[PDB]
Amino acid sequence: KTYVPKQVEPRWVLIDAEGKTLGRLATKIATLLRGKHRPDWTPNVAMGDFVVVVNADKIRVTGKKLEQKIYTRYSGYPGGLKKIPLEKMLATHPERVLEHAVKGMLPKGPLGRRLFKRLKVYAGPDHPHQAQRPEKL
Amino acid sequence: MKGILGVKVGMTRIFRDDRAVPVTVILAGPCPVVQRRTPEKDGYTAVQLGFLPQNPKRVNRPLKGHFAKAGVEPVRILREIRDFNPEGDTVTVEIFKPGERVDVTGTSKGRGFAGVMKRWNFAGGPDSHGAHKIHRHPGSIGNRKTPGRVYKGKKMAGHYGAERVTVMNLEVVDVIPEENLLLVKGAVPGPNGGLVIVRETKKA
Amino acid sequence: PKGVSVEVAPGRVKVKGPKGELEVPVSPEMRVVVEEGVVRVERPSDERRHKSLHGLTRTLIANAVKGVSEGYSKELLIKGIGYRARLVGRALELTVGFSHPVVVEPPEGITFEVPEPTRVRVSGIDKQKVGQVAANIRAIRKPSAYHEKGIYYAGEPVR
RNA sequence: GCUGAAAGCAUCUAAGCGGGAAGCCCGCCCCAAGAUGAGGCCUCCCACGGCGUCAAGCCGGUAAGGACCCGGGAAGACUA
RNA sequence: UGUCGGCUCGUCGCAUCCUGGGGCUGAAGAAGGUCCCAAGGGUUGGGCUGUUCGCCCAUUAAAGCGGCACGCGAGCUGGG
RNA sequence: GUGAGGGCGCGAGCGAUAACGUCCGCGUCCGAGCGCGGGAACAACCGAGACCGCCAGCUAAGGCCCCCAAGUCUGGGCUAA
Ligand SMILES: [Mg+2]
Ligand SMILES: [Mg+2]
Ligand SMILES: [Mg+2]
Ligand SMILES: [Mg+2]
Ligand SMILES: [Mg+2]
Ligand SMILES: [Mg+2]
Ligand SMILES: [Mg+2]
Ligand SMILES: [Mg+2]
Ligand SMILES: [Mg+2]
Ligand SMILES: [Mg+2]
Ligand SMILES: [Mg+2]
Ligand SMILES: [Mg+2]
Ligand SMILES: [Mg+2]
Ligand SMILES: [Mg+2]
Ligand SMILES: [Mg+2]
Ligand SMILES: [Mg+2]
Ligand SMILES: [Mg+2]
Ligand SMILES: [Mg+2]
Ligand SMILES: [Mg+2]
Ligand SMILES: [Mg+2]
Ligand SMILES: [Mg+2]
Ligand SMILES: [Mg+2]
Ligand SMILES: [Mg+2]
Ligand SMILES: [Mg+2]
Ligand SMILES: [Mg+2]
Ligand SMILES: [Mg+2]
Ligand SMILES: [Mg+2]
Ligand SMILES: [Mg+2]
Ligand SMILES: [Mg+2]
Ligand SMILES: [Mg+2]
Ligand SMILES: [Mg+2]
Ligand SMILES: [Mg+2]
Ligand SMILES: [Mg+2]
Ligand SMILES: [Mg+2]
Ligand SMILES: [Mg+2]
Ligand SMILES: [Mg+2]
Ligand SMILES: [Mg+2]
Ligand SMILES: [Mg+2]
Ligand SMILES: [Mg+2]
Ligand SMILES: [Mg+2]
Ligand SMILES: [Mg+2]
Ligand SMILES: [Mg+2]
Ligand SMILES: [Mg+2]
Ligand SMILES: [Mg+2]
Ligand SMILES: [Mg+2]
Ligand SMILES: [Mg+2]
Ligand SMILES: [Mg+2]
Ligand SMILES: [Mg+2]
Ligand SMILES: [Mg+2]
Ligand SMILES: [Mg+2]
Ligand SMILES: [Mg+2]
Ligand SMILES: [Mg+2]
Ligand SMILES: [Mg+2]
Ligand SMILES: [Mg+2]
Ligand SMILES: [Mg+2]
Ligand SMILES: [Mg+2]
Ligand SMILES: [Mg+2]
Ligand SMILES: [Mg+2]
Ligand SMILES: [Mg+2]
Ligand SMILES: [Mg+2]
Ligand SMILES: [Mg+2]
Ligand SMILES: [Mg+2]
Ligand SMILES: [Mg+2]
Ligand SMILES: [Mg+2]
Ligand SMILES: [Mg+2]
Repeated sequence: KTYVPKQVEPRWVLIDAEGKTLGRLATKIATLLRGKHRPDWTPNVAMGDFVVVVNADKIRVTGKKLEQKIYTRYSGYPGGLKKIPLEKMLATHPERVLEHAVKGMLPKGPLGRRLFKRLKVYAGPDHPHQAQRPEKL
Repeated sequence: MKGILGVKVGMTRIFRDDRAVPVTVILAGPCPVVQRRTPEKDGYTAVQLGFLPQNPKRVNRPLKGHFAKAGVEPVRILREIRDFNPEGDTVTVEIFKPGERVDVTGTSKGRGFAGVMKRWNFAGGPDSHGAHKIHRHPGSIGNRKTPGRVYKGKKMAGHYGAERVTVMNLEVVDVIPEENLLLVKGAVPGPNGGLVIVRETKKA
Repeated sequence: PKGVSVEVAPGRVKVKGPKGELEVPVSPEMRVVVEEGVVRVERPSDERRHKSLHGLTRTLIANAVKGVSEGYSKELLIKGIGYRARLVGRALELTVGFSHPVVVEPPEGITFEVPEPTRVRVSGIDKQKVGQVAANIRAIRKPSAYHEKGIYYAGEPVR
């Protein structure tokens, strides 16, 4: 019978974001967000690595984007389709730009939301100096 | 950003120079500073202003410590005033000069479960030819299959009033420090006794 | 490029002269050579956008030089009766057919001059600047296309 | 409209830069941390007293403090 | 799957009636013509007819067009 | 038993070289294969005809960056919307 994994300790990770293509980054962030990279994978349990990203604003993006990209925020109210350009996001709370990205890439499942928590993002760097900090690229 | 608490005491009318002007009467007794919160200690600037005295026995709450923290007679109520760190230990009616305009926030009278017509001053319905079933009735609300639902916030009857209402640019009339009184341009939210705040309007 | 002091940086070039120093944002993929006491520039290829970029920097670099060399100055004519101008220290106030006297702020690095109530020069150290300042003036009261009024550069009459 | 090449000229643009709408973002007013991403501040009370070897819990008494009940309100269907 | 018009409540579109800005003009100025940008808000009372439609009176900054089962009869009316 | 058929490709009439239009013909699937893979979902388009089991193995269509299995494959060009 296929291997039956058990309780695994949260392996944290420290990832950069300077001059990084928004997408190309988020992909890995998601890939590694779930333990999909560890051969001992298991969809049921949800034991992904705690991914922390720094230097959010630094993120690079191609073509028009900055001026082109548009985000959709629909409140339940009439004409509440309030929409925001990319730049604006980088102005207000830039961290979002990557969040909503990874967010949209994690499985739609309820444990995916649980994986969203394993995702901490800021721009400084300077993370909440806890313990783990395995840098990567 | 001037800011002082008070209560609506009533309203009559005075005579400016040779003209009649309806005015409201507020009472801005001394409001002891309680906690000058700086951006360091919090993130915004403000001041906790106390108010009415208190039976020291009723305030047996930890409020005792908070009061003693600044060393003041146990007040009854206390709120904040964003962006306003003045001086001394108490604000007064001396803050406002006859001529300055102020913003006063109050608690509107509660009109209970009020009817649509009363609430949003609707039109109602025919009192004559039409069936005696829809006199004060919203009538229609939506469409057919599309969209099939109701636009969120659609004006409907219900509990209305008794909320936070802010009237603006009321000019400060004759202010008498001799009794902690303050006169304004009349129309002020809240009944005769409601806790209201008086700030600085935004003409420019 | 005589008596100049062109000093090259990564993505920009700092040029110094009698008038002073000025920064000029230089394109990325361009080689700002500094042969002898003069300056050269080449391009990484022979494509369309690169031709444009070269010629662009080509002059853009010559501008930084001339800017701290002999300086930049444009003229301004004025037609019409009341249409005149009174220099007030730095800023200049000129009534040109408005109930309110026009007060013109003096930006940094620019000092427009007034030899006559009609003629007004535009002293500066940057083409982009003098370019805007010159237009900013004509923008105040464009020429009357039916006769002669408003502020002109020095070009033909609108007739 | 500027500087400005492609394209020795020219050009408001292809790099960049400025001005410009009752519109947009903010500003004003109202709700609002069920913002389960549950934020922050100030102050008050503090030990287990006994089983559980562990881990996971329970129990009668307490503290700060709250609730019930009662008189009552420009608050209010009810409840709050 | 109740069918006009009316009432009530609206909300959305933009191909804009008004107010906003702008180009050209056979644009002196005023006033206007036409095209572009631009829904945020506004977009009257009345006579006749079941009417929609339209005609008319008086005014207006203007008295916009159209979608929502030509919106809305478990909201109303019932003249058609 | 059936005597409403339908979609589709192709060849024609009608239609307007219109219609998820219609009327014959040749074939095909659906019908009755709403069983499976692909196509986001989807009777008829692409793959392929389910006797039952299996925590084996190659492949079909499509696909091989994340939701998603499997290349951010390799080499050479084009396209800045
Ligand atoms: Mg740009
Ligand atoms: Mg920009
Ligand atoms: Mg709104
Ligand atoms: Mg499910
Ligand atoms: Mg009432
Ligand atoms: Mg009323
Ligand atoms: Mg009302
Ligand atoms: Mg209304
Ligand atoms: Mg009515
Ligand atoms: Mg009836
Ligand atoms: Mg009856
Ligand atoms: Mg009835
Ligand atoms: Mg209906
Ligand atoms: Mg040298
Ligand atoms: Mg040279
Ligand atoms: Mg010109
Ligand atoms: Mg040229
Ligand atoms: Mg030119
Ligand atoms: Mg031109
Ligand atoms: Mg072009
Ligand atoms: Mg504006
Ligand atoms: Mg404005
Ligand atoms: Mg808003
Ligand atoms: Mg014990
Ligand atoms: Mg426990
Ligand atoms: Mg109680
Ligand atoms: Mg209405
Ligand atoms: Mg609205
Ligand atoms: Mg106009
Ligand atoms: Mg015009
Ligand atoms: Mg003219
Ligand atoms: Mg004329
Ligand atoms: Mg709106
Ligand atoms: Mg009528
Ligand atoms: Mg009548
Ligand atoms: Mg009559
Ligand atoms: Mg009639
Ligand atoms: Mg009628
Ligand atoms: Mg007619
Ligand atoms: Mg008329
Ligand atoms: Mg409508
Ligand atoms: Mg209808
Ligand atoms: Mg109806
Ligand atoms: Mg009915
Ligand atoms: Mg009807
Ligand atoms: Mg109905
Ligand atoms: Mg009857
Ligand atoms: Mg009749
Ligand atoms: Mg009849
Ligand atoms: Mg038969
Ligand atoms: Mg045919
Ligand atoms: Mg048929
Ligand atoms: Mg057919
Ligand atoms: Mg057939
Ligand atoms: Mg079959
Ligand atoms: Mg068959
Ligand atoms: Mg078959
Ligand atoms: Mg079925
Ligand atoms: Mg499928
Ligand atoms: Mg299928
Ligand atoms: Mg078998
Ligand atoms: Mg295989
Ligand atoms: Mg293939
Ligand atoms: Mg895929
Ligand atoms: Mg390639």
